[PDB]
Amino acid sequence: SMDAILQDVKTTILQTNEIERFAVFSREKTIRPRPYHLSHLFLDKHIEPALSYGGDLDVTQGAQT
Amino acid sequence: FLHLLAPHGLKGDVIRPAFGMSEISSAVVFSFAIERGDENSGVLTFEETSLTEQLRPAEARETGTVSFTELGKPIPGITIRIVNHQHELLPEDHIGRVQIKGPTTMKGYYRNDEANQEVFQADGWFHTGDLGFLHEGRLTLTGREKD
Amino acid sequence: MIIINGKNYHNYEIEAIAEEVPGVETSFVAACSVRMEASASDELILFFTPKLYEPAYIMRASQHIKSHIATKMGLSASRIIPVQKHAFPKTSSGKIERAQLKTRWQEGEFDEMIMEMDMRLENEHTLPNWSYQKKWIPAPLDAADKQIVGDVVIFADPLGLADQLKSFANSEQTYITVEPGQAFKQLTHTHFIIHPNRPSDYEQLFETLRSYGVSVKHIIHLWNYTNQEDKLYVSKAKQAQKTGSMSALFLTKAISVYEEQVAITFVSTHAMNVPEDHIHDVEKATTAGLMTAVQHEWPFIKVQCLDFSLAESVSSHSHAMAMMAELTHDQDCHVAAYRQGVRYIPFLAPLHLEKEQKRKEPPFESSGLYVITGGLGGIGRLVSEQLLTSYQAHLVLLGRKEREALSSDQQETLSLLEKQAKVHGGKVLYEKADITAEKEVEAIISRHEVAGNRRLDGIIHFAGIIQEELLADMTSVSLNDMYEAKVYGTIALHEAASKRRNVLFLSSSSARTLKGGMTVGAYCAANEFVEQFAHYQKLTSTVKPYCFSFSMWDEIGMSEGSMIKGMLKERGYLPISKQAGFQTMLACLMTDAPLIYTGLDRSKKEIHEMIHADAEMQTEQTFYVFFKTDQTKAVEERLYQSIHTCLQSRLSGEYAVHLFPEEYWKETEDGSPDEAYFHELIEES
Ligand SMILES: [Ca+2]
Repeated sequence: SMDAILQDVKTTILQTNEIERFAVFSREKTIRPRPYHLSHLFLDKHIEPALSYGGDLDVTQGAQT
Repeated sequence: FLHLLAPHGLKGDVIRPAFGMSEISSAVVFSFAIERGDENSGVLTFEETSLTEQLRPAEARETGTVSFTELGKPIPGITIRIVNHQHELLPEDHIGRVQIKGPTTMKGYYRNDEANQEVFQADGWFHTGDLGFLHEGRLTLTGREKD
Repeated sequence: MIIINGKNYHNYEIEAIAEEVPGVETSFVAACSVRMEASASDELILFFTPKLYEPAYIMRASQHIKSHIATKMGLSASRIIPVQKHAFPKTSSGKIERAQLKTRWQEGEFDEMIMEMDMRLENEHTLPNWSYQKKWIPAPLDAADKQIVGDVVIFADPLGLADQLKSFANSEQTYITVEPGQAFKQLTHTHFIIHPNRPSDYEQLFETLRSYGVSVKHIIHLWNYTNQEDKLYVSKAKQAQKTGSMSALFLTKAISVYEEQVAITFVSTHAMNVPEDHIHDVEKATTAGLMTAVQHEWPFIKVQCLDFSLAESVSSHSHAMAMMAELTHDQDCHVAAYRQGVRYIPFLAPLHLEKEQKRKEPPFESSGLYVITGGLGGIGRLVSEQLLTSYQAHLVLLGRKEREALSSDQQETLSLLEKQAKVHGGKVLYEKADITAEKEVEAIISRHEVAGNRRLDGIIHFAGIIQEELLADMTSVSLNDMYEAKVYGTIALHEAASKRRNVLFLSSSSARTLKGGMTVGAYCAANEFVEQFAHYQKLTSTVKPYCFSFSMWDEIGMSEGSMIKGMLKERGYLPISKQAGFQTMLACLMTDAPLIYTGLDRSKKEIHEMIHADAEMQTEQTFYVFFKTDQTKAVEERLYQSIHTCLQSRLSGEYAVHLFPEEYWKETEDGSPDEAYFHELIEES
């Protein structure tokens, strides 16, 4: 019944006339549970110097020239 | 120097580091903690790995660390900072271009304008070109540009 | 024009290059930019429409575009947001209403599928579904025409179960009964006395039995088949070990050297906490937890533990009757529990954090008093950093050494926390203390309860050493060095939390306890207690516990010098990063589940056999189709729906159609489909 399905899919691929040659094969695989999305569990808000001064200098004391 | 001349009466902390240019009218920082007995006083050792990031202090090693002598705090009357390659202020421990401002800054190069555009970019903050960090509020030079 | 740090690009080129990518509908592409609140640069947001609106086709092209931009233009697209054709906004004049899409996206029409994309790639928003609970499920026994054929040793109980079991013995077998006492004393050739805690008396027992010609083929250990005591100090914990979990060590060590097959059978009362049971002598759990490592280290020693309840039941299924049945019947599962004359075995069941959620944010109070053990450990810091930044908590860290004697690696990771606390308004102290002393704990807590006028808000108990050591070399102190933190310490901390109301209790364990492990008897023995303890607290006291038993840590190193400990991954124990795990803890903390196993791949067999045991895994058939059309009428959508309609209600399983563009189809010369190129693609997928 498995390859019987494969055959009835090819005939379904021929239902569309715009396609004139194709190829189809199947695979069996194990599922890995879908992860969560952080938005679904968590709340929104959780998801989200070098400058030295030497000290003032009194420049107005003493010779200005 | 100190150990070889000590028997002749030179005291251990006489030495006085200072970083000054011609454009700034000479020294702008002074280090007083340079003792004979204490080779680490005024001397900062860091890991070579952290030179690009936050400097990580390290121990005296022959291959793997670097020692920088502290020049000291800016002089009474001026302010010093350091900037990144985009001319933004840097964090405490990151290395950057030393930039100095105060009343000791020259008028400007005589008959040379584009040189003025490089040195004091904006607000008279002078680009020394010397690369160094400013830790604890006391400047510590790392290396001059292209030297 | 759109700009990115360093250069700017014309959106006509971006969209034009993206239209080369197979599956991109021509002229339905958009390029924008936005500076997130980081403002460090401008990121490229990119919209497009696929010739098929189904995530397989989309995810296929989203990657192909993101890379094709990095190849041809030198940059990668931050996000790529798919949008159906019938809702792609354009003006009558063919202009692409770009600024509308951005504003339409910040509102989140495309959230619905930008999530479905995040899920399929297990993105930073993935939060894998890998957490389960232990659920006690009924499993009866099969009919058994086999009978016991051997001489049996039996460490007799004081309640009379031993007496019952002897009456069933066949006429050919001799039953050697052993009682506990002050030291070795042989009363008869079939009656003995030994000091349960002295290992010599065990090997001497068997040695003198080898002489008398008794071939020991079965051992029964009814020594933690006790009657209930309600007080639970630490002494009672230390003391019950020697009559129980330690005894099991010595007994197995002794009979292991003869290297002869033998059927040991431990028997407990109130060691396992199932639903509807009002008594829980949890101190007995280490016994059953240590023996997990036996069948791995000494394959010739079959082991199975049983737990019964003395909650009054007028011999509805006499303990003796069940006892015999389990002995004759092919030892299958390690542990089982008879409660009301009903055999139960422990199975796993997924947590389903969303559907079981009972709370929207972690249950930590803002500036609450929280005491932490081994907060300087890799997993402790994660929790300490959190309780100091996000919450501004008064933390007191308890270590066993003194501050000055800490690892230079630790003293730093503490100063970090001291600084990281000063700048977040929290406080963090450290105190040398004996985690094991009931009174020394209440004294040290009370002090911190008055400094800040807050009552204790929670205990986080991650302290623990690991020693990989085999039952062969396992000294009696090896265990008592293990129990110090994970048992005797745990009991002292709970001694305080029980005197307050609704205190939070966090506990770390391991999933090795599920199936057992070689050279980890000490680990499994203690962790089987910490896990079973959470249930003791929910039954005894106000405390609200959360116990995470993790599969693996990246703290054991991804290299480890033994990448064959990763082989344990191959049986279904994933490595979990700090963030991945830490995030899990929070998610679970929002669910009231008190015990939770995390890091388990329900795909791999060992785990799958723990959730179902009998039903086979579930397969999903995935069809792959390839294209070659006469005209250019995009039939993808018309075709997908055509195949999906042929499969409707006709497979009896889980199916999915996966479609490929036209411009992947290839043909070998001589007029045949290039099947080599297809079977190659399906795997690279
Ligand atoms: Ca195209």
